[PDB]
Amino acid sequence: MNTVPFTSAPIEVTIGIDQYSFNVKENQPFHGIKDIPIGHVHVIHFQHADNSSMRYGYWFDCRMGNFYIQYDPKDGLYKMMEERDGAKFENIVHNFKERQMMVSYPKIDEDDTWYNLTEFVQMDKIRKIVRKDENQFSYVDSSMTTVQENELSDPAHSLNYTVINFKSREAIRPGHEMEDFLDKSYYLNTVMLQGIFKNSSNYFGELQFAFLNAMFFGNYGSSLQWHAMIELICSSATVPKHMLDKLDEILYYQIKTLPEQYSDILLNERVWNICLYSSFQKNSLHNTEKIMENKYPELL
Amino acid sequence: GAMNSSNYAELFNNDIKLFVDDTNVYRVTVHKTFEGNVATKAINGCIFTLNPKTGHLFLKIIHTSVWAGQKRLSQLAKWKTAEEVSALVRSLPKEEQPKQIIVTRKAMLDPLEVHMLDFPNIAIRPTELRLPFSAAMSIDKLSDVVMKATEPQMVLFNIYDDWLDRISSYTAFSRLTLLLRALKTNEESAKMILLSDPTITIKSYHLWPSFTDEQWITIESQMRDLILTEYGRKYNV
Ligand SMILES: O=C(NCCO)c1ccc(Cl)cc1
Ligand SMILES: O=C(NCCO)c1ccc(Cl)cc1
Ligand SMILES: O=C(NCCO)c1ccc(Cl)cc1
Ligand SMILES: O=C(NCCO)c1ccc(Cl)cc1
Repeated sequence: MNTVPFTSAPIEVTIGIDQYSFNVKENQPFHGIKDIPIGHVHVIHFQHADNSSMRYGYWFDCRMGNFYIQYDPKDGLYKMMEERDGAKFENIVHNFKERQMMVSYPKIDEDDTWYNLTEFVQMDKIRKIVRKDENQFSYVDSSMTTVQENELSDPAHSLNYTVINFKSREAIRPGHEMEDFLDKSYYLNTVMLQGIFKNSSNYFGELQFAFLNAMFFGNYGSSLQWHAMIELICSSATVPKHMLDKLDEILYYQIKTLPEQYSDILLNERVWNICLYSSFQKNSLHNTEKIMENKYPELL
Repeated sequence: GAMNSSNYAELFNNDIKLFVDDTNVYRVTVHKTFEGNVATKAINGCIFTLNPKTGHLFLKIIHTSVWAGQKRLSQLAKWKTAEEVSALVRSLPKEEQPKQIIVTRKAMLDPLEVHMLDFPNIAIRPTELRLPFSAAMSIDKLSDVVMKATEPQMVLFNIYDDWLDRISSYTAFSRLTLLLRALKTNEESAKMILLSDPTITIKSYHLWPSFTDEQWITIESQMRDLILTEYGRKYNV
């Protein structure tokens, strides 16, 4: 069980740790989060009390280093930093744990919700999308645009998701125009799975990464990417059976976790009705259709 | 974007464009089977591709053999249309290729866009105008070449005959749309107007009669009259 200590909490902030969130008051004696499970990737996110604009945060894996959070009063945000002196870090964490100034990542017997949301998210894979090589953790905020959004303006601060465009020459074989447009299996299985991702594990990971960025940061580019990756599978007549079954499980947990009050904006009516009711896979997503119909029957 | 009454003179500027109408590509007769069920039998069709500035009509004839053993023919027809327009464009020299292609029905946008991905600089556009190009098959010479075709064929016409020698393309398109709108609302009365007089003939190389300027005013007046008598009878006026 690992620890993300905090230098201080000088500004009032709502702090997010995976699917959980808690409030810290201005100058409250808060010195971080302990008992963070090892073996899972994590996200620590931030929403200042004084400015609801700019949810921002850090994706990280405790196995890759000792990380702490310290407020920067010049740039005005909580920053993640790496302490390479392992003894100083051990010495600091133990002091905060003795004075009980750290909140504890909850440990309930009935839970696998974070695992189900992050099954194919990896820290090294994350760095291919969010480029900042000198750090082991990856910063994301609400406003970061995607490479594709930048095609439709700072490239260093972008989200490099895999571009998906259904009316593109990559998507459409010359002479197979109607076939490939109406049945996207070529684009899914050959262009994307066999030539870009390499395996479905990777397809599922970027999709999972896209959903969490959309949900935790309100990143419009991430939301577009998540729906595009769902739509490509559901618009394909030929999809391996194991991929359909996992997709159903993946989506089920995303819909289950989505805050009810943001469904209206987080879920694209057209993509979901098409996927559940018109597409080739309309009959293949039993768990997802059941939770969607019982929880958000208005969107449909 | 979409073409309407507000940007209507753009049809007659010097940017090459083509209208594509697909309403006569897939044509059938519905009939009863010996068992008392219903069946269709396809008949020859055509793509109506028109340059509104020059009057140049690229009539691609769609022979019934193109449907043999195919499924979902109304969907296929849109994709077959787009395949054939794309092939036409590619067959033209670069300086003759259109800058824009206007489809008369919005269901043609995605098929044409996908077939023209190689041409990113050609704009594929819809229109809010309710143009009467479906009545193209009420033109006797166009109907004749479609129904006699025994194989796929492209035939070229000028749908304005020699009118551009005497009137502008804006006026020529107006006259064409008026004639076609009349043919669509009552074809018999329309054709009686056009052909009642046995001394005005259609030249071998023309589609419409050789009307003098004054006779065209009379003709055009008679077509308006016909369109109003039925537009008003519709809603009893
Ligand atoms: O060094 C620290 N802060 C000053 C450097 O800016 C520091 C290091 C690690 C932890 Cl946990 C806390 C503070
Ligand atoms: O849930 C928390 N606070 C109360 C919410 O009602 C919370 C969540 C996570 C941690 Cl790590 C600490 C407190
Ligand atoms: O493999 C990925 N896709 C990009 C390939 O360029 C991937 C996998 C997992 C995550 Cl979390 C993100 C991207
Ligand atoms: O469409 C969005 N917002 C409503 C317009 O104000 C939207 C959708 C998804 C995300 Cl993640 C963010 C914004």
